[PDB]
Amino acid sequence: AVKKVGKIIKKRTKKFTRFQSNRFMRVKPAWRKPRGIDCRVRRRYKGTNLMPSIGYGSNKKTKFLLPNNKYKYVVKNKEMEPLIMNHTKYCVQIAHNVSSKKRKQIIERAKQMNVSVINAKARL
Amino acid sequence: LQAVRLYEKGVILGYKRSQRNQDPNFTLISIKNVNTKKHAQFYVKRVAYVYRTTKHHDGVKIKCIWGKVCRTHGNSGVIRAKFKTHIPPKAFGDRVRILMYP
Amino acid sequence: KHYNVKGKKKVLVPVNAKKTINKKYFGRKVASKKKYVVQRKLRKSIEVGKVAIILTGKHMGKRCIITKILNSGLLAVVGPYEINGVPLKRVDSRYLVVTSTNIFNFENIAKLKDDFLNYAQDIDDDSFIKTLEIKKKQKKLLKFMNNVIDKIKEIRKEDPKVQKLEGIQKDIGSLLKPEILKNKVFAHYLKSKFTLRNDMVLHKMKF
Amino acid sequence: MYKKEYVIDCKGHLLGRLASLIAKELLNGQRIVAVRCEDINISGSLYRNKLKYQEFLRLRTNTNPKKGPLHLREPSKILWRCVRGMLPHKTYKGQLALKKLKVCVGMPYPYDKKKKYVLPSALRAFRLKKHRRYCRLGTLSSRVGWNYDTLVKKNEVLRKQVSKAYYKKKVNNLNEKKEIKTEALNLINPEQRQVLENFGY
Amino acid sequence: IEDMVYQLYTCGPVFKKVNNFLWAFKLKPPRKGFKAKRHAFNEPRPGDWGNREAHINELINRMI
Amino acid sequence: KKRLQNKNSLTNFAVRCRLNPAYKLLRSLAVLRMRKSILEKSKNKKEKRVQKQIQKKELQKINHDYYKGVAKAVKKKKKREEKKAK
RNA sequence: UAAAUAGUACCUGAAAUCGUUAAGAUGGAACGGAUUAAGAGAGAAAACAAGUAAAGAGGGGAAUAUUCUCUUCUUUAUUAAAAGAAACAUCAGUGAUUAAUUUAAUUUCAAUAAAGCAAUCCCCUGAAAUUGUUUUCACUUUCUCCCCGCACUAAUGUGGGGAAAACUGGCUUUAUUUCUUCAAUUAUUUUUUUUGCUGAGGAAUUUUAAAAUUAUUUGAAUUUUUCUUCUUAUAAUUUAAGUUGUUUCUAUACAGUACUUUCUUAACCCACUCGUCUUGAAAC
RNA sequence: UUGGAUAAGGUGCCUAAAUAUUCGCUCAUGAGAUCCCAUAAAAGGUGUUGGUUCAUAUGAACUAGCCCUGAAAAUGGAUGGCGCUAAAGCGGAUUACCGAUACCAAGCCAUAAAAAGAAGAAAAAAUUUUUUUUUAGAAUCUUUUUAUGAGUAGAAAAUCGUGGGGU
RNA sequence: UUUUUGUUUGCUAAUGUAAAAGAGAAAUUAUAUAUGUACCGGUACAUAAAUAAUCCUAUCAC
Repeated sequence: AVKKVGKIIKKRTKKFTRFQSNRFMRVKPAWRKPRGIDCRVRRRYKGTNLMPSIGYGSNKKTKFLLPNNKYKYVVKNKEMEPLIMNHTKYCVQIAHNVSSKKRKQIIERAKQMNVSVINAKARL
Repeated sequence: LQAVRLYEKGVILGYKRSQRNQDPNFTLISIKNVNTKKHAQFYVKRVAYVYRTTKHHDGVKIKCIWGKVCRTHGNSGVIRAKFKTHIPPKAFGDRVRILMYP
Repeated sequence: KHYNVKGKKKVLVPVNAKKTINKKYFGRKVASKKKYVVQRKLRKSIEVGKVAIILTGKHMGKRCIITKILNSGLLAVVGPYEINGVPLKRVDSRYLVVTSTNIFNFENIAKLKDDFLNYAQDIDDDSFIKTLEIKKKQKKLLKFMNNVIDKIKEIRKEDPKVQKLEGIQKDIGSLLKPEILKNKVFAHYLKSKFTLRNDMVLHKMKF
Repeated sequence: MYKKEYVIDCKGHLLGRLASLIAKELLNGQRIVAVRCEDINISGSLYRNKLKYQEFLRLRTNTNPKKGPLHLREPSKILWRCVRGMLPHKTYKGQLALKKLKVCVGMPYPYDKKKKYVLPSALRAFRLKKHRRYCRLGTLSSRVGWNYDTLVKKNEVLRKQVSKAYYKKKVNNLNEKKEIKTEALNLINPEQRQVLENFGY
Repeated sequence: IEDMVYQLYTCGPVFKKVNNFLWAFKLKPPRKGFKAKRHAFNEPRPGDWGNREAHINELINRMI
Repeated sequence: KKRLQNKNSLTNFAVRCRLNPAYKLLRSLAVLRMRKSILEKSKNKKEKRVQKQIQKKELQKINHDYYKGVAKAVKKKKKREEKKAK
């Protein structure tokens, strides 16, 4: 069912799973388009692992923005200069390969910059 | 005695059905004494579903689902009801309230 | 103030505007492009002298008497506090089912229609509204149960706006006591609550 | 439909239509009980019904009769199996619908003191032309091997005696209460007496 | 617009312009339904396809 | 230009008056027509039907002639059948 | 020894598989698709609180090692506003409805209360003397009466044979239609009663013009006037120019039973092992 | 995706919807119940319904609807089952209904086409002054409009990752 | 068996509804007719013929 929250209108959840990935371990949950001949999914039988298509794509007016109504952006060491102007539009996430000292300085600068952080409590 | 009701009882049936073709969008509701469509149209009002739970949910043991009766269905006084959420099919046969207000 | 499209004569009412949205290119504009909206109007059979049934409030099923329109569509009612023991309740038409009995059809009730009408215009929606600082004081004590439920009651009693309406209801009840009380059947009609009996049928019964 | 249970007397009813109404009631979560199944009627000739049940008896799975389709002979279970076949019994909801139904041949005890209901969509006089052959299902059961009919009839007459006694006693009581009400009508005020007399209460 | 109304209801000078200008009407299914898509209208059996002359207005009033 | 809510050109009075410049004139004439008394028709109901007596006589005559022709056809067919009998 | 969960199969140690503990389910397949509901986990970046005064810890830079600034967190009281949802109302689109409606057309009639006509006759109809024209008899009501059966009936009456006028019925006159109908259908218009769903977008040189409404004024008009119309000039309203407002709740809290989400269970409906060559694959 | 209204087809239950109306026929001791579609004939019937032709309310001769015989195969068996006779059968007439990823209205995506483009202050909250959000100009782009949206073999575009290498 | 407080090491208090909101209603029986009353299947008289389209039963405190 479509989920409606504020202004972001999402049309689908339950990230799609590969056909037959239930009773076959070697088939991983990552989706693929089965080619086959009589492969059911291609025929689109009534109610059996319906496949992704273009129609499920959300609205580009709101597409990439996160429930924070704010696009996310990665940071590594000190790259906060391009964030000063658009503090109402871009949230910042620390890269997972950042040590505690650098992450501490980044969180210090960001908090006074007044920009939200996603993984604030990382490795501490 | 006490505990006035001022509502009518109704029974939940299957969803807006068709043989080997489901459509879990609406709900079918039958009422106490109505029998014709001409008298079924008399109801366009709010509906409250009440059910119990094994453990407390928000400080009480009871939570409810609202909805509105949209339009009569068929000729024998059965109505279609649209709720904020789909009724789980565990509910078939239980009693539901159609409230005089509105 | 009205507009007579197709002879409807709908009447207009001043309207405020508070919704704020960031506009397309640069700034933020007030959403409500309009300033006036047609009033609510009511069902054909709602008048001051009528008797009705409240349907949802915690006074469920009690019978009451219409009082006066409050310029907001929401109408004030009095189930006299010394007869039915019900306070003022600014409630809505579609929450308040009205019967077909008008209280002023009674010969000895028609005499106090003038006083009932003259006692109504004083009440208003800003009187019925709740005060912000009083709400704050009420919420302060949430952060023994008998103590808190007595605190809430006495705070609402000391509420400065309350006393006006309390006196108004006392006056209404004192005026309406004897003539209503002398009719035993009417008094019990106003005192008894309304249930639904399985023998009757809602759709086939006209209000 | 809206009571804790119904009890249905089966005097002069047709099996198919009765089963239809019963099953439709059952599928909406309502408990139904049927009594005096020995008086179920079937449209057709006695020998035609006998022939059809003879063919039913002829039918049996060859591999192992233990797994065979249970033929049954009791009229109550005949009606029960008809309703089961007519109701979607293979699902969980259908299983609940099937097992919400109870039936007992003849009268039992805990059901003779509750009001019986008759379904006007299955009465033989209404739904059959008087000149066409019909049947009594108890005789069919006896033919196909019930051997418990005369006992039910004797129990029926034994219950009938007590029923007549109770009915006469309650008729006496009701006729006394009516006199009490009519005599006490005039002790009330004129306004209340007119209120009663206007609507006949 | 009333010029179009007249130019249509009366067979006048201008059709190859107006009809080419006016997109094909998209019609809603009937309020009650057809009689039989599979049988002619003039057949004694109920049916719909064929020549309806003056009757088409009734079915248009539910087509709308 | 941006597409807006396409106003119903059949009931929305403002947009309908924009489309057809004379609609308010036509509706005012309709209101004036409908706002007449009932005594006029109450006393002209006969006056508008008694002057239909000549047409009623004509209709009686024409349908009478139709049925007369049909009856003559019936009688001629019956006579031909009697002749062909022997 | 930093680590022995690095202990000689010794860097990391997934999967098939197996073990333990916990939770759940278990009526001849299991697993699943779509919709939920209950449970069990987690979760603050929108899921309420900017600033304002005080004090604890820090910090910085400008001013010429002391002034000022900006301040970031813990506490205290000090107050916001806003966001979502629910309810109501309004509007627009979009339907479903429940009562209608002017004026015409189509052999409609039906009554009212005062006359007359006609007796197997009348408005109808039926059968007989290059088409139309004319003629004869034969047609109904009865609680009317006679003769035969005289009680024979389905019958509180009756079969058959005969008499009767004429309330019944039909026709031609006058005045009315509300005592009573003005039917049914089509053309041309008009409203109405109860309510479901949706609310896109956000207009710095077309969200303006006019379009309508009100209240003035202008001349005129005609269907002949309180929704009568056409503008001269004025100021706003919106039915114009895609849903706005009001009251609550979330909620006066920093993680919870609420709220969002993952997972497991169930529930109504559906679903035949894939890949393959093949006209034809789930295939015995 | 959200509502409305339908097609074929159904309205006893399974199975969402009419034991709906109304007009006739049918007793089957192997009734009958949709084209493809899952068999039935020659001949008959003093069963019953309606007709036509003749003879003096009767005799005969025909005529067509339903029904009966003809009518027999092997695991136990199928109008799909149950069952169905004032039908839930047959053949109509009538309305009301339920019924789609079809149709209509609205929203969103993508493709194609289309119209057009290489520089300025708005609002809110406190109290005139501060704070609060923006103040946009990227051509394989930005704004807007309309239409359409199925696919094996097959082709093309935008894409997402992997071992490396300059930058 | 009666009353109150509760069920908010693998454990050692502890909870679940296929259906409360007046979940009210006991004659049997035949359909081209029945049931009761007094007599000996019959005699005579009432009752019944839209039957639940009914009746009973709830608010008046303290």
